[PDB]
Amino acid sequence: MRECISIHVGQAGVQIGNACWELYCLEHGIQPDGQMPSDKTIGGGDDSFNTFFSETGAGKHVPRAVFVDLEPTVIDEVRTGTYRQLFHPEQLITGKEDAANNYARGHYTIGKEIIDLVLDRIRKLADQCTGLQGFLVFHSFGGGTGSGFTSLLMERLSVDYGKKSKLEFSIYPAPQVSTAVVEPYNSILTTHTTLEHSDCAFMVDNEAIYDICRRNLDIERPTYTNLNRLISQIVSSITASLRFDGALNVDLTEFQTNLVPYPRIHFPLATYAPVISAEKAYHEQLSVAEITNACFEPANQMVKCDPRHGKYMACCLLYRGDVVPKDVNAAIATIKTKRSIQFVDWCPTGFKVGINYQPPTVVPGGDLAKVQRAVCMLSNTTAIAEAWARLDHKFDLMYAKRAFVHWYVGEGMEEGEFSEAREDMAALEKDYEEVGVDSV
Amino acid sequence: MREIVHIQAGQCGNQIGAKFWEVISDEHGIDPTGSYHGDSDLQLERINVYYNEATGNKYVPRAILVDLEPGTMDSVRSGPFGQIFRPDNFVFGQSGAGNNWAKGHYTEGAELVDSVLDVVRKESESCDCLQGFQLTHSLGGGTGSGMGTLLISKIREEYPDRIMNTFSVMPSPKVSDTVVEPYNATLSVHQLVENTDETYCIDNEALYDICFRTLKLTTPTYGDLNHLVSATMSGVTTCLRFPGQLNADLRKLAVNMVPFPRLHFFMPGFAPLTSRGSQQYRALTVPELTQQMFDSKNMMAACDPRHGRYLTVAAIFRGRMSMKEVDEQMLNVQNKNSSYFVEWIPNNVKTAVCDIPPRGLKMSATFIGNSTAIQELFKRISEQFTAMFRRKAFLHWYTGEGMDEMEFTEAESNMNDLVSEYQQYQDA
Amino acid sequence: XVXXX
Ligand SMILES: Nc1nc2c(ncn2[C@@H]2O[C@H](COP(=O)(O)OP(=O)(O)OP(=O)(O)O)[C@@H](O)[C@H]2O)c(=O)[nH]1
Ligand SMILES: Nc1nc2c(ncn2[C@@H]2O[C@H](COP(=O)(O)OP(=O)(O)O)[C@@H](O)[C@H]2O)c(=O)[nH]1
Ligand SMILES: [Mg+2]
Ligand SMILES: [Mg+2]
Ligand SMILES: [Mg+2]
Ligand SMILES: [Mg+2]
Repeated sequence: MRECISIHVGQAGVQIGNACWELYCLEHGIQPDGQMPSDKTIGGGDDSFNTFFSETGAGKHVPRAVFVDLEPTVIDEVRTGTYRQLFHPEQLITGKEDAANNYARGHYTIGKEIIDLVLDRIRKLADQCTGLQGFLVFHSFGGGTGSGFTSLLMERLSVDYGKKSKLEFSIYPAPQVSTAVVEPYNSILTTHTTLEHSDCAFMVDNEAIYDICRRNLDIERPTYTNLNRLISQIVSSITASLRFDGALNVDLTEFQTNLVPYPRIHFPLATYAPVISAEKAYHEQLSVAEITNACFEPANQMVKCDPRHGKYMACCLLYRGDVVPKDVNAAIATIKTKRSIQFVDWCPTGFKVGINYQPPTVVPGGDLAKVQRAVCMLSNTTAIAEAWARLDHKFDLMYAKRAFVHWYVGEGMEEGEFSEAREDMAALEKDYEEVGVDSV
Repeated sequence: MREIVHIQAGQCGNQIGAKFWEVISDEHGIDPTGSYHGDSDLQLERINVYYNEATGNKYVPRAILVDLEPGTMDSVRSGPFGQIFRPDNFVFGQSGAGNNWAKGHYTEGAELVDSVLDVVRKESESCDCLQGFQLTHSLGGGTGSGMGTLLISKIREEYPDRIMNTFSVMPSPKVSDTVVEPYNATLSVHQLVENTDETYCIDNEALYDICFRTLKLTTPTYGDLNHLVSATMSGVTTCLRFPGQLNADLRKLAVNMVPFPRLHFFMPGFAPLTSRGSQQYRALTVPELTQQMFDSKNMMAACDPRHGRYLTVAAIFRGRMSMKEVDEQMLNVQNKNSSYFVEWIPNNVKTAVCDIPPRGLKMSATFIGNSTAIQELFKRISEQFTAMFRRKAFLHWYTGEGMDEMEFTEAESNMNDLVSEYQQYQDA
Repeated sequence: XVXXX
């Protein structure tokens, strides 16, 4: 019951998907061949981990997921990788020619050739669900597949599943590892198209993750494998409430209730702690009080925004590991005193807290220290609008000269679709401004 | 006027409902399997009020357990007295209500309400003479709040001449961080003003403050909060459960406590205040039970009774004590604090004395006051409500389920009227 | 505010 289907679109989506499902397996004691010695419910189960994993007669625990890409290289590595046995081949769907960092190709030219097959395979997973909760969609803003095809799929999913929840994990572009000059274009297009089809979207700013890897883990020049392993920990925190359950556990949908005041204001800011190396973590244990404080340090934010210059509309704390109510309550009391944290006048100021006693694990050969307790804060701040602004400015500079616009028109798009998408973004920035204003 | 049908809806409802049955079962000498093993025969005189009888003379609670998710009810069924309840009287869905009044009252709950009323009907036919119903639920969630009020409205349709009683847990930011609870509560109040005869306002703000300040619990748990509710529920229904003279049935209670149809929101108090860890070796004196039971610290509603006036009061004393001395101390409060009692309702304080004391205590006192100070509670919720509604915040959760802004405005409007009505008689 | 039977 309350199953959750993950959809990994494009390189970023897939590779992040690898990190996530590897980590999930380590958290639930699932071997790379799908076998799980803990589970005595053979062939079936009602357990908490069954929301992300189905079971077979063989005793094999299979991810409720789909990997889609318009080009086989990345998914091929999955097919031949350490966790090849974990999936069924029909779950790994590849094209031949990618979208060439072109939204139009991902949404139309190439995407249309594969959209039916994907939906057919998504449908086959939905039939395994006694009560599907919704979908999780991992994708990049900048890629042609990650942007174009994702929008197409999300639109199609709204039609085929009505209003079942659709959550995004969106990789926001960063220059340190950008692959295309037109990523601003693709970003604004996918954001506009998906906006009314997404219930809640967690933006991951690569520059932020790049920064954190460099600063807190002393990684000289972070790789995708570096960023993914950190990102996975954060995704794991957010989905922990769905995959585990205890008395102090608060379901993600409860957090979602607090975090979204209006359908369009559905972009929460994530801040995770502790991100610490094994060298620093040795002989130094971080308390509930300590990690909680880190959540309000912008250095630990997942998107590069400044909540100080913005106003808060919600604050959730997703604790995991060795955390007791007593310490949490005292910890927030401190921050209520030692910070100022302004809320908009129309929202209450309480912090919705959840706790999963299941501690954070770490992937072997990983960079992160294995800590006893960790926390992820989900906040709805007006500062997130800064992310739209930086991206909208990059967009504006190129569209002013219609730079690169011809690659899009050639595939079938119109200039109207551009200005339209950009106007929605202008409205969104305006919306994020409106909510911050005081009442009369 | 004999049998009462109990119902408990949602997480909060089933938790306090279960604890309530735990307590009175012990008081009436009924064990988890349902057999009787008690000394006094006072325990079995009015046992038929809350329990049915079966083969082997086993006693089955007249209780219906309702929820939109199986969580709490699976826990109750594996709870202490879990196997006592009629297995068929478990009526649960799977979708959940997501702390949404709309889901509970209009969509997810409407899909389940008919099945519940089938169990209500079956129990009501077993009755030789039905008084009415008592519901236990929170107003802050979705199931108990939304579906609960729906069941009331539907039950009133099949049993309009019966009495509708409720133990309604009012929300407080001191206990829950869910932002939409003020919406749920305001919507529910509107329903309760219209369709209940008696409502015990159990305020989580009070229960927390009591646990933290008086009982000195730095990290109060739901079990701590419920120990208070359980104690209150036992006391408030004592006059119903054992042989007595005053407020011996729900209608008589309503006639004594409710001077006006809408003003039926009672302020419960209790003494001595107790925690599951507290020792309570020293029984209190009758004067002590009295001074405390009227003390704001002991009120379960988090209202200052000195800010309003008592329209009516019911006081229940339990345990072996000087019934003589009870009258003197009761008459003492009235004559000492005569200003806080309305003059246009002579002798508005009535008292009963039951000999059997509550579990673990030798002397206990329970308070039921229809104070006009209860408005402070509704005023609190009203402010939390408007803070959000003026900006139409979080309404999409509700409009998505089919509701409209107008229905909020009307609920807000009606509860503002209630506050003013409580104020009209406070200056009389 | 964290508050379990
Ligand atoms: N964090 C993270 N970001 C990635 C990863 N792979 C690609 N990206 C980001 O994704 C953006 C490019 O989009 P991709 O996902 O690579 O492209 P795609 O989805 O395969 O679409 P096309 O190749 O154009 O058909 C760049 O800005 C990268 O920084 C990854 O493994 N981890
Ligand atoms: N006293 C008490 N209050 C509770 C309990 N459970 C939930 N609540 C309160 O009820 C509100 C949430 O409603 P809940 O019963 O959980 O939702 P429902 O299942 O849809 O009815 C919050 O304001 C909580 O403080 C409980 O066991 N005891
Ligand atoms: Mg690619
Ligand atoms: Mg199983
Ligand atoms: Mg709940
Ligand atoms: Mg349904």
